[PDB]
Amino acid sequence: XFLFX
Amino acid sequence: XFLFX
Amino acid sequence: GYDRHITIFSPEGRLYQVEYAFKATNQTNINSLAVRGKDCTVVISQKKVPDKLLDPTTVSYIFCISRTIGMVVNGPIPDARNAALRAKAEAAEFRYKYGYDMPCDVLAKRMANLSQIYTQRAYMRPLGVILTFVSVDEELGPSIYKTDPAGYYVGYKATATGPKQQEITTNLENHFKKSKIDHINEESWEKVVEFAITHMIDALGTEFSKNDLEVGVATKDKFFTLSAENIEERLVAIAEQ
Amino acid sequence: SIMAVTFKDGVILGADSRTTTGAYIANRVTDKLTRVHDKIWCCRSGSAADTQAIADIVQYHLELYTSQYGTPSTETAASVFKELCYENKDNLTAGIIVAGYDDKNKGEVYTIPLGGSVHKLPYAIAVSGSTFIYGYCDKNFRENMSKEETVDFIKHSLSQAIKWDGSSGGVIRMVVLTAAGVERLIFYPDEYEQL
Amino acid sequence: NNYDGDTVTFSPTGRLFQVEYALEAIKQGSVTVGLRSNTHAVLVALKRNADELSSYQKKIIKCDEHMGLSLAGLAPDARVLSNYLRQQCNYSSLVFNRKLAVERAGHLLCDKAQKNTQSYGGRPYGVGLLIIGYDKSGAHLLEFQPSGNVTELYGTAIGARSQGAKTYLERTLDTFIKIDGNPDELIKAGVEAISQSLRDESLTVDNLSIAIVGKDTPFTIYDGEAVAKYI
Amino acid sequence: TGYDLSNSVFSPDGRNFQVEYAVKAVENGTTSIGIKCNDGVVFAVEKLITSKLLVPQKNVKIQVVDRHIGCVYSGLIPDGRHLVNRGREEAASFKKLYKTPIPIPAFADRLGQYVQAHTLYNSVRPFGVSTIFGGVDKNGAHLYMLEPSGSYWGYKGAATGKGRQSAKAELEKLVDHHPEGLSAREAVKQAAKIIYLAHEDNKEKDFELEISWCSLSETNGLHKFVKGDLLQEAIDFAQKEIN
Amino acid sequence: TIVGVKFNNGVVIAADTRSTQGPIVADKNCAKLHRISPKIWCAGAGTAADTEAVTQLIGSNIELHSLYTSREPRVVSALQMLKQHLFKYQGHIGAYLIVAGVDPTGSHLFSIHAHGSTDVGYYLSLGSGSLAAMAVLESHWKQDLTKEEAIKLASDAIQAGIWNDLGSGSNVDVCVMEIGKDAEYLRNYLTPNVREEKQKSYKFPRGTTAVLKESIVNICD
Amino acid sequence: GSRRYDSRTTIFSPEGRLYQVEYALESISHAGTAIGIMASDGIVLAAERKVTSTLLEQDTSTEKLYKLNDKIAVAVAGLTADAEILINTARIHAQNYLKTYNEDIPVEILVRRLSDIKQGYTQHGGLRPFGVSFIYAGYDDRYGYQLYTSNPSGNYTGWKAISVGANTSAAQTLLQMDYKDDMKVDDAIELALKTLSKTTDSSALTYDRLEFATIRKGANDGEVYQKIFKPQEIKDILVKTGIT
Amino acid sequence: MTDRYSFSLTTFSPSGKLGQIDYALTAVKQGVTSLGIKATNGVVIATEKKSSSPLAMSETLSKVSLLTPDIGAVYSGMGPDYRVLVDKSRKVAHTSYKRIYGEYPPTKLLVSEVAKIMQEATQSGGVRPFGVSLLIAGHDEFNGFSLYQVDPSGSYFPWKATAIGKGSVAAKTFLEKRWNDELELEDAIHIALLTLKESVEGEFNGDTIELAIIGDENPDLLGYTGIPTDKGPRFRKLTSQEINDRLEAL
Amino acid sequence: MDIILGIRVQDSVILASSKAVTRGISVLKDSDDKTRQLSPHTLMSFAGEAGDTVQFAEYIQANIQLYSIREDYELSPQAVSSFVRQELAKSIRSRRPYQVNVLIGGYDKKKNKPELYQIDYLGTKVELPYGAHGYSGFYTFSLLDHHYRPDMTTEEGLDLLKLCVQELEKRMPMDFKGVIVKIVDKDGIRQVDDF
Amino acid sequence: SDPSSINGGIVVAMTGKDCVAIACDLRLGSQSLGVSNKFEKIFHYGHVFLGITGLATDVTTLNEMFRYKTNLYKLKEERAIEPETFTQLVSSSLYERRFGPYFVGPVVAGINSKSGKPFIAGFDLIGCIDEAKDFIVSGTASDQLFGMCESLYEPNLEPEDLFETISQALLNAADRDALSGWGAVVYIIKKDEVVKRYLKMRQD
Ligand SMILES: [Cl-]
Ligand SMILES: [Cl-]
Ligand SMILES: [Cl-]
Ligand SMILES: [Mg+2]
Ligand SMILES: [Mg+2]
Repeated sequence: XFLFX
Repeated sequence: XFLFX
Repeated sequence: GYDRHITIFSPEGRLYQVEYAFKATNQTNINSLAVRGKDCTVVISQKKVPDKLLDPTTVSYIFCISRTIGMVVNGPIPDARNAALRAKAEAAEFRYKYGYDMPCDVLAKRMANLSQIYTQRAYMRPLGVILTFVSVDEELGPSIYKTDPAGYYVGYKATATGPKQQEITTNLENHFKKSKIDHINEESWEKVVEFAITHMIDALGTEFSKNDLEVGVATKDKFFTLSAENIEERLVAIAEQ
Repeated sequence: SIMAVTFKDGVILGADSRTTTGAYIANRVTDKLTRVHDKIWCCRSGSAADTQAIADIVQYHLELYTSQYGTPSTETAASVFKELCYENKDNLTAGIIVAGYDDKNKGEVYTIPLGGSVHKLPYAIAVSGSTFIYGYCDKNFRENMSKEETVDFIKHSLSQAIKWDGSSGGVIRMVVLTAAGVERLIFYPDEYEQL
Repeated sequence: NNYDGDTVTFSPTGRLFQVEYALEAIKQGSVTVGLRSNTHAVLVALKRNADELSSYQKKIIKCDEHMGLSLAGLAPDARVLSNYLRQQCNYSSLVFNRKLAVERAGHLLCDKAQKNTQSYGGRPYGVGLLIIGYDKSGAHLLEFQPSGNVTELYGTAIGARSQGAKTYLERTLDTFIKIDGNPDELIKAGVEAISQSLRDESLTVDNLSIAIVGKDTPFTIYDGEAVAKYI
Repeated sequence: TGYDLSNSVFSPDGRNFQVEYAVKAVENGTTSIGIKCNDGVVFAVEKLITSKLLVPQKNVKIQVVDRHIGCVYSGLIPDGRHLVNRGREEAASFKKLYKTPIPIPAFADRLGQYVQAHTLYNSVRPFGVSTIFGGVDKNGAHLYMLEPSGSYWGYKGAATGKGRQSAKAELEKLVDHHPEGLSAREAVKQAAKIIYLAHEDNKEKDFELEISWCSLSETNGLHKFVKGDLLQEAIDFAQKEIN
Repeated sequence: TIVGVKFNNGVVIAADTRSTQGPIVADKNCAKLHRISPKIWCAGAGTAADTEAVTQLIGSNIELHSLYTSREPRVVSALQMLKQHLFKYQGHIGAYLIVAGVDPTGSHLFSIHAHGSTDVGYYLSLGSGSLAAMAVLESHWKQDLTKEEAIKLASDAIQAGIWNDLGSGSNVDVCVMEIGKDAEYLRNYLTPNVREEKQKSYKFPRGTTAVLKESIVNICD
Repeated sequence: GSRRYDSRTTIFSPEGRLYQVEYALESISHAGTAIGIMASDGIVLAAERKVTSTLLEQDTSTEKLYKLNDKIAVAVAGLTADAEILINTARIHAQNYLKTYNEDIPVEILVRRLSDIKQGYTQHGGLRPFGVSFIYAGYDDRYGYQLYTSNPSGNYTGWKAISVGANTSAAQTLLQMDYKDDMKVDDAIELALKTLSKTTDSSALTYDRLEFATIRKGANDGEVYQKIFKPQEIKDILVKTGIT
Repeated sequence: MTDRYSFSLTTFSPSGKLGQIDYALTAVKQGVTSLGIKATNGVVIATEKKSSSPLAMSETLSKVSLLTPDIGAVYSGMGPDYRVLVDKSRKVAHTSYKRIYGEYPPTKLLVSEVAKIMQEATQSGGVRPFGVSLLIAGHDEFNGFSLYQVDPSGSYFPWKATAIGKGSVAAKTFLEKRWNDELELEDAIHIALLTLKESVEGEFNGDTIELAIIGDENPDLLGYTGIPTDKGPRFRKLTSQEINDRLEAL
Repeated sequence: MDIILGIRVQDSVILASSKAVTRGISVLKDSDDKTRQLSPHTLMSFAGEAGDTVQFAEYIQANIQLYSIREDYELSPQAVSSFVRQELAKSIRSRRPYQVNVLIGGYDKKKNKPELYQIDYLGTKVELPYGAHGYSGFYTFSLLDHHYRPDMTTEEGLDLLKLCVQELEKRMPMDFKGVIVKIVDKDGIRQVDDF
Repeated sequence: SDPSSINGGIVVAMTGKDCVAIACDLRLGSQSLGVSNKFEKIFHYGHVFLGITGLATDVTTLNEMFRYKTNLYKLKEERAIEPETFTQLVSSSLYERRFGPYFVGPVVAGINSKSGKPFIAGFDLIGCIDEAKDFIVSGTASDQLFGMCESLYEPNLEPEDLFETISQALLNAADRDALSGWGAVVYIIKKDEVVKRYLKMRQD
């Protein structure tokens, strides 16, 4: 896998 | 993780 | 003619059950009046206690919906209390969900939308009540919004409801033609109540004792009803002028 | 570290300002004293999320109660808190102290600990993540104490907790509930540390 | 007339005609008598046959060891209400280790009958019941009507020509109330009572139905050769 | 027309004829009264002795709600029982959430909203009872009377049933002759008298008197039935007044 | 790295522009600043899909609420709706948001955690770079900041995250919400990480790749 | 209760007819005429718009002719609103079949299911039936070019040429007179227009009062094209056949 | 208790008429006149503000409603029925389109969804049809400007220009004479004000007339800057002052 | 339920399926037919979890037989395979998934072409000249990659399958008690009586 | 037991001057076993191209799903869906299955028929959008593709040049991944023509 700042 | 005195 | 028994269209495009719900409005034979000040909104209603056995403190058609919103009802007390409990529930739920006090006009719209459903759904009858919502809104200032069994609602500079509504309406109309403004140019709410009572006396042609009237006042961040003694003090001021 | 103390004129609520994630202080100026009614307030310990969700619901119930039945008792507020804490004990980690002022009943303090039980006490102190202390200087507390004495008593008690503990810290916030109204007090570290 | 279509409609004089029509089913039903002393409570029932080849419709239903009723009107409705009473008697035993009070039995029947007189689609019950029992406050006799009205009585009768037996019990009140620790004599008074509601037909061995409950007597029903003694 | 055949239908007048028809059932019922006193309320009811065969004292019509509220009604007795059952659920759910026993005004609206709900749909029948109820709460003594429409008000004295006009007249005299207030023990005796006077409108069958009361001083704020010596003292007082 | 800074006549929120799959930078220039409403903006950290979805859903419901009430939406409404939604899912929706905006009440700055806790602050930081950002905010924040001072402080706090946090990088996005003015969204406000010229061009001689088959694709009706 | 106000929409007459179905068909008989004609090399759909106004936007309008998929269209006669409910259902059923089998839905299967929905409203639910008759024009690899009609009863039948709505009696006699089995699409176009031109309640048949569509194999090699005619394309075909 | 009305209150009469739809249209006929005109570079929708009382504040009651930034709606008939339809229309624009495609629906498709809600009130159990006709004016990138009428039946038709309610027959005749395919937006507003003066009897000014346009994008009404693709709403409600300015040169 | 093979030749599809049914350390049966006829020109072989295999096969058989009666038409092998895949693709996110792997061999009478489809328990569909499920593929795929020619006849295809079965008997640890071989061509489905 | 790396395979998309390119390998495996060398991972709905890597059953299921949704879109809207709008639909549809997700890495490629602007986008399995000027990568050799693309890619390449760049990016990435290869397809997409080329690569 997921996109994750 | 979660916030928690 | 079963088109007169439920909320379906008659051949001439009318809803008779809605029209008859309006006639139920005047069953109590009580007249209400609402006006706006600079800082306040005042609502006055006739108080009639015919039975001697009644506890007069419990005989009221003015309800405290929220802490800022007040609501006077013209119609039978069962339907009045039905509308009151629902409005109280709706105002509380709004504050919980959206994190700010429900505005007077938004509650009015919500109750009007509920009233509209009763005119379109057959199993539910319309409530035989006209709801007059008053507050000092934090955005719009002094506010009067009135709902009816048709699901109609609108804002008012001032308004009147009941059997002798037309007489009170024209009395207020004539004042606003003269004053040339949308409100009662008065600092204190005490003098706005004195105006409301004075113009009801002139319109109906009847005098009032402390027990013949019921008064609700909306200020910034609270709506409250006056006691018999609060009204009596107010009636003395009118008489001494 | 949170506590509520009943005194002559009403009741004082006090707490620290520190919110922790692991050893990181997420908020060093947290307001742990929460209004559920004009003169009914609560101290929140345990999960920040859980205590906020509960306090928001209790405030809704008391607002609705006030509309229908007029001003509610502190006991009523405590009952609503317990109901939410007891029925949802499996999914909740909230320790709450309820403090309120009635003109009839004066200052009342109720504690809802992790169990979801309710206890009415003259005063309550919870430290180290919702650990209520019995005793806690019972000789140090007397009934019908003065407002200044109560403020001094809570200020000292919380100061000692902050000193020994790392969970507690920042400023000391207090709320005074009396017939007069609501007063908010704040004490900065430089004042309370030299105690 | 216009106001008897359903149970959800009042008449202009404030009557519920569907309930009044249900009450009429009871008057058509065969006579049954109830009476009690301080020690015992008795049910006497005149059973009705379709013809000489048929059996005689059973009128008396056991609800617990300490309680049962006799019926007059729609038998299937008596089965529904008696089954409900059995469950409430049973609930009381299992949950509270407590024999259900005859008064509470009455209150529960009343509230069940009432719901069927206020809701559209449903109908009122078409049966009257005489409930007898012995609980912690001694002997009891109840009269149930499907209007929901339940009444505690020393004696009564329901069904066709019930007025005859009801008049007798009203006269005999002072005599039969004091028949304490004597079952047979209290039944005899019940059989002499139901005899005042007979026309042409008399009490035979397979016609008469008796039930009794008391201090040291579980609710037992007597039929056939067992009621020959009382003819 | 046909506006009276279905519940929740407005007539051209703006009336619900089915509710007005339910009132006729109430007017047909036995007399029941309520008297508000210094520190509580008194309830009394007329029980018609249809037959010698009725067991005296063992057909109780007055019902308790929670421990502090009394309820009496005239009309369809089963409809009254249905309403009290609902009242007990409402009082239980209030006490469960808010701890405090339900205030009388709070309780009054709970019955009010429920009865009013039975005038909103044609699938239901209005209640065929007027209910006189009340008790003692934190704010003192409260007496209410609730009608098939859902309409209710606070009362100093209340009456409903066949002998209501007689009872109302006798209640109006008490209010006038006792402006500073009536005591609990007095109200019990007066209640007995008014039922005996109201029995003149129902004098074919003889009757049995039944009284209950809630008083902060006499019953400690709880609902109790008037029995034994105090009941016989009230009957004797009423017997002396008719003669 | 996302920050909120309150100033005299409004609130300013800033964010970095790095999106990651494990240790890989998936997007060198992604937008973490969301418009909930014209004058209510959101900075999102945590699960990228969750922050976008939760911001769009509340934004949609706020727009409908605004039409119904005929009023400009309030930040507390967005805050209340977000926290109740996030609480319901018990932290399974991994959205950590900084909510700032101007409404008729005034200017507001809030933070929301995935479990549904909210705080109020004059300056807030969230994400992996929160500690680097907060160090700058704690060092340089003062009461009665001007707009120019608030933008500089916010961008400096993001820079701290970009340089010192491996999770944060690329450019700085700022949104300025001032009372009585249109919210101004400064996309790529700073671009301090520009790829240097490549030493060589990897453009291939045409025909370098071996082809088995060719065909024309029909995309028309 | 509510029993008093129930029309009982799903009961038999003493003669064994369905009241609401019969009255729905009476409704449809007042609707603009729709004609389908099936040729050896395509299908024509022609429909008459209900008394057009001069200020009605003709070019961006859809009243009579709707696309179900790339191979199936319908001509509507009755309540447009009712038709659109059923059309969206049919469009979904077609895509459900394509998703399941990776094959375009055979015409009859789509027709049967849409017809079975109408049937349901006549046997249970206590609701009014759909006041709609459809002409289905479609192509599949099994039966080739197919014309069907369905009506509120849920009954459907196959046709070489058919009309629904107003003046079907007159229209069916004219089609039965001039139709033959070895007919071409261009011939079927001329027949459809000539039939409407004679049955129409209007003074003269013009482009602005018509919707027109053809399903041909006019595209290159074994593929079907659906042509929903533009206003200018109707104007041209109306001059070419010599009606204006 | 419970909704026992699970059967249709709208049925076919022996003549094939749907009574309740016919009667709904009669209610629309009694309604106050509203109209719509489509120009080359915009669309105008207008109606009279029939004030129930002079004490009432006619500003609070909005007969012309924004549905999306590029779509507006006006009505003739029962106001309350319109108000709940606007609420349902705004919601369905989000739930069944914007939350799926991330853009507002085109005019024809939102109209289609409103039509569907009104068709359901025609067939569903225990409900009467909506007693309103809607005029929905809108713009979208691929269809440009468009004007649609929606009737109680659920039927909708696209119009170059039309009118509904009290004086619709006369109003439609007036529009037929004045309308051409070369009309600029200002010309269509002028014609709209001329057309509406015929049907209005009492006072005719910016306080008794409600008028909105679908025209050019309004950056000033967007509420934010920084996204070049977001250029602002095409729907604009004309002010009391803006209407009075165009009544002088009439 | 171990060995299921499939070879698509010029004019037919050949399915080979192991005859052994084993539970524990006992071979319960040595004559088991791990195939169902879906339609006159479509055959499905299956292998996986006990019970699930036959239950799934018979369920598919019933649904295709129902379609055949309703439409008086034989669904194409492509259509049957697409239906079967969708049923398995539903199964994998069910409470209890079908653990069944299938080969679908069919002759398409419209195209006059044999077709072999390989679908695993996840609903992973692929069209192949030959295929297998389980550990059989590990030996047979490389063998078929060598000796398979696309224009082979049924007799050539059977000899190629014998080579596959002989390799499996030599190198596979378990005894699968030989294979039942079925040919699907334009004339329908027939079983090779001796193998 | 990691859904995304059972079947294996890769997709890469790139923008050029008035053109986009999308490419994929043809391998479908069951872990170590190669099953099919004809498993195309690129589908098109009108002029919008969708590549999908990950669990093959979900690749097939999502293709069937987006065909369904775009077919209904075209019937109602009366026009083919655009890349920008289709991207939002993929995002919506994936996040609908947030707590039971499709194990896929979809890639959108196409030219807006109105503006003529080249468009590419990528998604995670729960539908977060990665919009990029340069290139998008997906699959078991995503790390390898990121390396190739970041070094080989330059802006505003002509169709004939862009073909060479994306081809070399895919081929050299697939050769360093065990679960990718077994053939490759490259789509070169211009405003009103689309060429599809099969690449010769090592079959191991
Ligand atoms: Cl109130
Ligand atoms: Cl609403
Ligand atoms: Cl907190
Ligand atoms: Mg109705
Ligand atoms: Mg490789």
